[PDB]
Amino acid sequence: MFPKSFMFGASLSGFQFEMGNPNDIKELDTQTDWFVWVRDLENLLNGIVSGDLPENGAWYWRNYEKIHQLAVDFGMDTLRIGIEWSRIFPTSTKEIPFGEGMLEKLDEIANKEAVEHYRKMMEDMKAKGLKVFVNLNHFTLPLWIHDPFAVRKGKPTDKLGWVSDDTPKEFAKYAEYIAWKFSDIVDYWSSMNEPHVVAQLGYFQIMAGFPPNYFNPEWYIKSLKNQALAHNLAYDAIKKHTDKPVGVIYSFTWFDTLKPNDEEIFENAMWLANWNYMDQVKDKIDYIGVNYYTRSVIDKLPTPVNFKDFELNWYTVRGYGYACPEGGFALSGRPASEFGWEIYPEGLYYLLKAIYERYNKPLIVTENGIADEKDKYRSQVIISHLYAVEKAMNEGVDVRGYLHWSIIDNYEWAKGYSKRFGLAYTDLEKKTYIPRPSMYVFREIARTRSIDQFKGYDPYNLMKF
Ligand SMILES: [Co+2]
Ligand SMILES: [Co+2]
Repeated sequence: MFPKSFMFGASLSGFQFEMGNPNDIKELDTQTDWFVWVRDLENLLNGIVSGDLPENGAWYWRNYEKIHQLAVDFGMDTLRIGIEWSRIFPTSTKEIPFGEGMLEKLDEIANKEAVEHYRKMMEDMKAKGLKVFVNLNHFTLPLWIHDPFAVRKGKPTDKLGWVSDDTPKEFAKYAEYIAWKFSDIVDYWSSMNEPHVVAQLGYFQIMAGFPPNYFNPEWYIKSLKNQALAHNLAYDAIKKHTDKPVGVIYSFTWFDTLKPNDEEIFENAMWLANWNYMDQVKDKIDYIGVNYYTRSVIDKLPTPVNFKDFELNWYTVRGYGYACPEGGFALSGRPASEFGWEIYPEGLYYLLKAIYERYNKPLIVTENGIADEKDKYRSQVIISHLYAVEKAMNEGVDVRGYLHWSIIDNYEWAKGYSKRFGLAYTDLEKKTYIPRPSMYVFREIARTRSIDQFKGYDPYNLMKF
């Protein structure tokens, strides 16, 4: 059995879930880079973004009580939710310095209606018996922090997002403000979510449709380092107001080489994708949030590319990992999701071992899930990834929970509503949430704290390791 303290739950963000009534001006958060990005004509006409709009979404801002009750009804004991910086501080905090009197000046400029709303939502979680896990940043940034169109077009701006040295400083102010206001109800803190994704998709792998979509390898590394500085500052600032655990939620990639005897490229890819950032924050983490979807298979680049800050001597092989046919199969034979992501739960076991060996911190799986609107695989995904967790734990790895991504279908960034990751189907016309069959399997595992009753049926051969 998993320990009674092991957390079963789900993860959500603010932007992908909160909005749902386009005509409520207090709910409509017009002031993020992402909000404007998804309606940009260049992006729309070129299919860089989907055409779907987040204000037509799942309506967590208004329907939180029903979503919290769904979570308890399906056996969850914890939800991780996002707070949008843009909602708390719609206007710049750049004129309010660190020091004596900072918190009171920030309270005078903060959007207290948003602060009170987040409070109500977390009070509801608490009333329902759910542990409150707050993550302070989840990709979106306030428009006074990031003007993605000025950046995209190379036009002068101070609003450079994570490239601006001002950003980590303002973020530290925001983190301290929130910890000061909510230290009495938050059980667990994360500074930010998948910072390597923000940096890599923003400034390096610019075919994913993320802001500012400006290829600059130096800005890739700079935004990554500025995010690590932001985390470190945030940890110190939150800890002024609480002794509760503070960590970061990171997207880890497992790499397999195409050919044997390529350990150099393995270590290079692991460092760039995982260890570069994590080594910068390692002195200021009480736990590591492991987000895991699939692996990448890599091979040696005939001609390495040298950048100012790093060498690239490998490339990503098509047909495995994140690079499979959407709704098809990997070259391995494994099914792939409707995002083209191979089912590879052994990657999570390998990473739990590697991460624990490197850092020796408690781990929580903070995201794992699949784009699967017909529920073809999601039960086996849950079971086989928990099999991975159990195997790691059996070998002495300290894992404290599993939060699925996600409890409901939501707005998947540049793909919009086209990728459906929910345990429950979201009817976006009625704003109602209908548990898929896999959500009953999740409830069974959470309630019994076991997968032993599932293990002997393995139709996709996912638990043979
Ligand atoms: Co309300
Ligand atoms: Co292979």
